[PDB]
Amino acid sequence: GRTTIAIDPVTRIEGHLKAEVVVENGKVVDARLSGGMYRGFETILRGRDPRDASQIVQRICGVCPTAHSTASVLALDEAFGAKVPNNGRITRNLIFGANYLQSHILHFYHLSAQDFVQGPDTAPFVPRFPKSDLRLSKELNKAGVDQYIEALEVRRICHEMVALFGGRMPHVQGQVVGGATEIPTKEKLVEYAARFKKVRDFVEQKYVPVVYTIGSKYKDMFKVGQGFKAALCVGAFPLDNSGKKHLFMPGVYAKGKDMPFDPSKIKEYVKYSWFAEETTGLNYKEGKTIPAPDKAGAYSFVKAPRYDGLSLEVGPLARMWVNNPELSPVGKKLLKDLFGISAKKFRDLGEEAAFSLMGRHVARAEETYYMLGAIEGWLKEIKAGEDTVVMPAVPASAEGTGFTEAPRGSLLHYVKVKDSKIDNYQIVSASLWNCNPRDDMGQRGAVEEALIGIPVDDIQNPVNVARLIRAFDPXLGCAVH
Amino acid sequence: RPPVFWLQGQGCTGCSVTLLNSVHPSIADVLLKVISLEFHPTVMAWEGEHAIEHMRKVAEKFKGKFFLVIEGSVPVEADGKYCIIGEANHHEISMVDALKEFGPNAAAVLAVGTCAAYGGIPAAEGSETGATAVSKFLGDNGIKTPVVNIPGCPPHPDWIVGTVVLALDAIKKNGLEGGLAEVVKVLDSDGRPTPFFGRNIHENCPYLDKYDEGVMSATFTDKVGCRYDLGCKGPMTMADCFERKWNGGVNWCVQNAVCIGCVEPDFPDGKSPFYQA
Ligand code: SF4
Ligand code: SF4
Ligand code: SF4
Ligand code: FCO
Ligand SMILES: [Fe+2]
Ligand code: NI
Ligand SMILES: [S]
Repeated sequence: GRTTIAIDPVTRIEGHLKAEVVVENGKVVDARLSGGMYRGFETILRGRDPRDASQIVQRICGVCPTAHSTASVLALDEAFGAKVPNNGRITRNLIFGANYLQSHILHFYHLSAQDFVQGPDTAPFVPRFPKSDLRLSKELNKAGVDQYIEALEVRRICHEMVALFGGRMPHVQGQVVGGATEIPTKEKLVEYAARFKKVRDFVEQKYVPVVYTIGSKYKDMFKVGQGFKAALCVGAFPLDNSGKKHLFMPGVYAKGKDMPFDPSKIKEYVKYSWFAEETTGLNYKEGKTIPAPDKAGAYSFVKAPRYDGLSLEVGPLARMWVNNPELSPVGKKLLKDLFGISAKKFRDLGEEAAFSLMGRHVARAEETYYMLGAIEGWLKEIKAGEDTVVMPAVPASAEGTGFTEAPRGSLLHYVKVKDSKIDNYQIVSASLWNCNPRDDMGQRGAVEEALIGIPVDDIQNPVNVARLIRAFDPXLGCAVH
Repeated sequence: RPPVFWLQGQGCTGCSVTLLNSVHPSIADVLLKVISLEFHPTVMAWEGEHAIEHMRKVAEKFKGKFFLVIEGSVPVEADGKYCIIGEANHHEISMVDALKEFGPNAAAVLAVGTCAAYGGIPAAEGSETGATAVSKFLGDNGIKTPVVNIPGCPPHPDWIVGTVVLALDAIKKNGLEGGLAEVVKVLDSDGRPTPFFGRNIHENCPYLDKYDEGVMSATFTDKVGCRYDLGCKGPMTMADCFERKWNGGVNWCVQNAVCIGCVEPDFPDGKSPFYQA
């Protein structure tokens, strides 16, 4: 009757993840996700000069380091009382925004595309499952492979963009407490815009169209992977200097309702996580990280974050649903031509289709297009030569919280300073929200729940399990830190 | 195209990402013309025990001849449970166990990045997983396979590709044993290839004249002065970033901010605080 399938390592994600599912009558009926690697950044940071955090935290993840850099310097900005100059705010946006482009392009092509596209007959594209359910024509499959290859150069170009004002990538040097370390010159801004145009052309002409196009061959993948249909966004990319307007505005979506985000409602449970029992149910401001790798019953190094008791998901789908922006022109056209769907804004996709395996890939492509617009604007707003940094003293006692959106979803860093050193540092990351285990009350994590109902018609080739997982763009380095 | 297995222990995937940024040759040419990347968790087609078994079949076929790349450190505490990298037919495989299995049979182990080479951030003050460098772990376990350190956090793609190509060339011109002996010869006392790590940043810094005059920038955005007062670790750091620079030559740490000594065995604790002398 029931078959249990364990997949370790889950590949073409970032980091170490084991998935265990139970399959009955061709459907997933239960799921467990295990984060199997722990480093302990939250304890490693204790005792350091707080300014060090904005370097140390990036090593949580070399795919999304600008995200942790940003969350960290925002926390430090608050703790240090530093007012980032206008031009420094914009520069930070150009550094960070460029990596959104790198990360979504990397994810779709280099991690995800093999879910639907057969690569060339050589490693690392073979071997794979004998029955991989690859449905594309000769022509469309070749377009996928050609674009995979081209996307390797395009993602590299995105990191040149990051490095222009960020110093290098991965692990930027250019974001610090008080702003950005390097004023953009006219010459380097020309260099950033030149590369940006190449990236824009690829996103508009290749990336967004291939996702809808492949999607139209896999329409069944819009019918599964709904999970809780609940979403979190904490805001990202400040568009002014008073902390009001952001590119992505904060909000929670659950049970058909939109509501404001209140960070005090965040709690982290650890019953099913390898941490000391006494540390369960803590808000990040009182967070504690005491590993307990032998604790009975637990199955993950990922804590279980809950928002007012709710298990939520994060990422491009969450942001685009919460913010409901207008769809890309290509997306509108292809939704009409290939899907028979009239749509103007993202929610016109409908809740069921948007919260689905394929819906998440579509959201990520739509968001990439959306970011192009924001970066275009920042390129016109930035002023060459205007200072981008202030040099604040280290406070003796302080605290700060930085909220932003990593490419994979909501991110916050909390820092407490005592005796001019880090007293506590707590990280609540994107894939923590997605790839977490059960909470103390037995409620599954977002991806765990989204796995329920996933088709496995062939237990010998159970391809849809990791297909579902990959749609969330999991990052277990981030989830565990 | 010699087979390569890429194991991730306590890594951040940044050493993989930096490799993706290789300009000449492109990562495409590396993957299709230089090496055969048979196992790599981030990018390979297959998954789970199937991926693990594939690596095992190739390792058996190329015993003594495959290259083993390690990204990240190796945690020894709690019986290796701080890093589980796979499961074969219900048997969990920790990083500790994978290194004990594949390490003896590699032609060489390439410890990529400061975590793998020296322990790095996972080994730093306040950690508790027993994060261990590759050469020390192998030595503690009686495994004599040669190890080459290519540190940096992350390394420049040129340091990784360059070391691989160096080693592959040395093996083609002297055979396996002679080739490795040739590689060992160009390593410094910390196992780093001297073509990339043989020169000091500070001695070749374009701001050395400012340092000697005692003209120090007081804010990051002042690009005229030396960055020493802002915390620059160039004086203590052995790498060629000053020349090669980063991400297609568009910038480098000293021009943009400060050097943080990322290629050094004591990184990070010995290079901290980063933002003062
Ligand atoms: S050396 Fe640095 S970039 Fe590489 S795995 Fe370690 S933390 Fe990541
Ligand atoms: S301290 Fe740094 S910026 Fe100054 S001369 Fe030395 S390497 Fe250059
Ligand atoms: S300049 Fe310093 S911190 Fe930057 S990559 Fe080179 S050695 Fe590492
Ligand atoms: N994007 C990204 Fe990394 C994750 N998950 C963070 O935060
Ligand atoms: Fe955390
Ligand atoms: Ni990440
Ligand atoms: S990022």
